[PDB]
Order: sequence, then structure tokens, then C-alpha cells
Amino acid sequence: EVKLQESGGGLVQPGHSLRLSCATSGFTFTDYYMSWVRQPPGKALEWLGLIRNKANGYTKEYSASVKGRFTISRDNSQSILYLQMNALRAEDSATYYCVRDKGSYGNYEAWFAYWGQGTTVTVSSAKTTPPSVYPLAPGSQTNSMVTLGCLVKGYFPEPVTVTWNSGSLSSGVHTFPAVLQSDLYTLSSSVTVPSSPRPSETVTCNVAHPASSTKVDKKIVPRD
Amino acid sequence: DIELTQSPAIMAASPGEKVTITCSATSGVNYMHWFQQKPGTSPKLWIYSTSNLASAVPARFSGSGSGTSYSLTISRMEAEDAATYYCQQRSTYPFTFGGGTKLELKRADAAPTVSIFPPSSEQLTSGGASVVCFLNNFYPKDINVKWKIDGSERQNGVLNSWTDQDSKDSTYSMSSTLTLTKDEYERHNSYTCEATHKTSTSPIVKSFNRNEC
Ligand SMILES: Cc1ncc(COP(=O)(O)O)c(CN[C@@H](CCCCN)C(=O)O)c1O
Repeated sequence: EVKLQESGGGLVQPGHSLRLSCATSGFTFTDYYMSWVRQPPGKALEWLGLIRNKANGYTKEYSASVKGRFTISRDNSQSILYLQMNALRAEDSATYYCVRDKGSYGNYEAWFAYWGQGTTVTVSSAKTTPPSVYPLAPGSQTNSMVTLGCLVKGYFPEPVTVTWNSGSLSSGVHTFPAVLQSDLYTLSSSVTVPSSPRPSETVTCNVAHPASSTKVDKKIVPRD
Repeated sequence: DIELTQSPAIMAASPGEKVTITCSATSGVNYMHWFQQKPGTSPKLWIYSTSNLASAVPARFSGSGSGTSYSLTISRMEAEDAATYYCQQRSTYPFTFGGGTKLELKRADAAPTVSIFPPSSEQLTSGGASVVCFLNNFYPKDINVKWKIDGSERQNGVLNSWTDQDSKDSTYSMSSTLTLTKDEYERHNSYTCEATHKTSTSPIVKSFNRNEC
């Protein structure tokens, strides 16, 4: 199974460096070219460059927006694709993607067909802040479906992750995009459940903010 | 340095409707590739080499063009085709993508299921107070939220978030938050979440009253 897995993303100060990686598996790494593409929040995809296969001497190509600052490379022993980023600017903030580029054939239908899930790079001088997780429970029942939620504020940077009852509760869920304010994010997540279960059968939101190694659980208790 | 411009930037289409997106290039490229990106996931290959469909793409789709003019066409719009489309040229280094077109899907009107919540005792202890209001699963998009505290409307301290068309039911959802000081919060007494949607000339509201208990 073709597998692309990027990592390394996180918070980095302006002017500094960050090295990202992309673990591959499910195909012969050396036979393929590989590309790095990014997408800053809410904007377009951007091709940054690529590195060719071992038939092509593993040569490299770069976008003008990062040539001289970014270096691509690979570990043909472990099948890892790398992106060396030096002197990072605000514009460098985005989700980075590795893509299996061309191969030594004519399987064009597959070129750029495989992407990784992406890794969020945030270049800012702002300081990492753990989030605060609050209960969003109703006050006053004359309804069949009851909606609850969790409030995650004052954290930095993105991304946080939210799930309910460890995830067994996957339907009727809404996690709103985060809103930035004073170098601090805030987002809420709502979950809808039939009046029957909750409060009878507990409801919990699972909040994880890897950027500040924060992991909290807030059981939502009715107001009495 | 071929720059690609996509149009329209945004649009909506009813089921069965024919959709057409174009992508013009400042210079001439030999092939235009296309990508479908639904929110929160990685872009997919949707059309390669101008007119070749990618793995599993429905026949209703098709692409064409040459030189500096290209287009992706959907014969009959389906609800799943809702997403953002990206053209790309790998004709000259560096490879480039276009500005993208956000294609929305239409559907039957849906009144927003609203919910309001007072700050939690937890947050209070911090000297800060936040009232949260959810306006879930509505269609159309257009929605206006207003916070009224003891009759008087409040603007300072409100921050909103809008989700992208739900991939499961094609609706939209919004979250509104009014952050005040526990100090300011403890003065006022009534907090209302007022929403105006086309699904009612009658303003939709839900509120709560700060009760000592
Ligand atoms: C994914 C990909 N990678 C690399 C290259 C160029 O390889 P090179 O740097 O070793 O020369 C191309 C060519 N893209 C052309 C031709 C591909 C069409 C195939 N039928 C285009 O996209 O117009 C490509 O599509």
C-alpha cells in the first residue's frame, strides 16, 4: 500500500530553521521523483520543488520562492524524503505535502496521485501556549436532541485535535475552525446527542494539543 | 514562471446542473492537470493530461483546452462534487497551481439549530467569562448573529467561526463567542443569541439568565 507520512512540523521562530520528513512505504522509493507542496491556511496550493530518481542522479529542482533557502534531500536506505528549511518567514507558514512524482515509465495516471496527510509549519515569534478547555453544557430539556460542547482557548499554535468519548461518538459533531486573536487561538466543538443518553450516559471531549504536549479530558456535567 | 488564474473564484450549482471552470495561463502549457480538494483532506488527482480522468472519477467529469486556455466540466452536478478545484501546470519549471475555485452545492433550506451556553464555573475562576452560541446545520450560508445583553447589543468581544459546507448533509454551521471579564459578566444579567436567517422573518433566539446556584 502506497504510504506517505510527513512530520517535523511545529512552531519555529522567524529567521530560524526546521527540517521536515516524509516516511514512505508501499513502493520502491528510488524509482520515483518526489515533490514538496504547501498550502498556507485558507490559500492555494504551492509547488516548492522536487528531487528526481536514481536514474536521474537524484538531481533537484526548486521554486523561486524558496531557492537558496530550502534544501530537499532523501534517505534511500530508509525511504525518507526531507525538506531543509532555513531562514523561515511568515509566508512559510502552511501545511506541507510530499507527493510521489514521476517514475521511469508512462504511468502518468499515477503521477501526483499520492499525497501525504500533511504537516503544519507555523513560523512566528509568539510563544507556545497550552490551551484551556471548558465545558459547554445547557442550563435549562423540552427537546429530543441535546447539543453539548467544549471550548478550547488561548492556545498556540495550531493544530489542536478534538474527539468525543474517545471517538466512539463520531456522528453529530462539529469542530469549528480556530480564530486567531492576539497570537492566541480559540475553537469550540459541538456534539449532538439524543436527550436519552446524556446526562444518563456520560459525554466527554478529548482535547489534544501536541504543540505544547497538552492533553485534557473534560466531562460535561449538567448545570445543578 | 507561468502564473495560472482560475475563474470563477466561487460559485454554487443545483443538482443536475452543468458546471464549468476555466484556467488561463500567462504562457502556453502543453497539458493542464486538475485537483479536487474537499476541506480538511489532502488534494486528489482528478484529471490528468488535460482530459484524462483519474482513478475512480465519474464520467460526468471532463477537461479540455490547450495553449493558455483550459477548463474542467461537470455534465450534471452531484452533491459529492462540492469542493475546491485546482488546476496545475507541470509544463515548465517551476510547476504551478492556480488560484482555485470553490464549488459549493445547493440544497433545500435548513433553519439553524441554535444553542447557547454560559461560561463554565471553571473559566470564571480565571477572571474571564465566555458565552458560546452554536448555529448548526443551516442552509443557505448567509447568517447574521447579534449579541444582546439586557436589551443593549454588544459588539466588542465577539468572535465568530464559519465551517465549510458539511460533506455529510451539505449544510453550514457557525459558532459565536462573546468574551467578557468575569467582572463585566457579573454586572449584566440576561444574555441573548439573536440570529437572522432567511428561514424565518421571525428572528431566531435562545438565551439564558445568570442565576446564582
Ligand atoms: C509529475 C512530473 N514530474 C516531472 C516532469 C518533468 O520531468 P523532468 O524534469 O525529468 O524533465 C513532468 C512533465 N510534465 C509535463 C509532461 C507530462 C505529460 C505526460 N503525458 C506536463 O505536465 O506538461 C511531470 O508531469
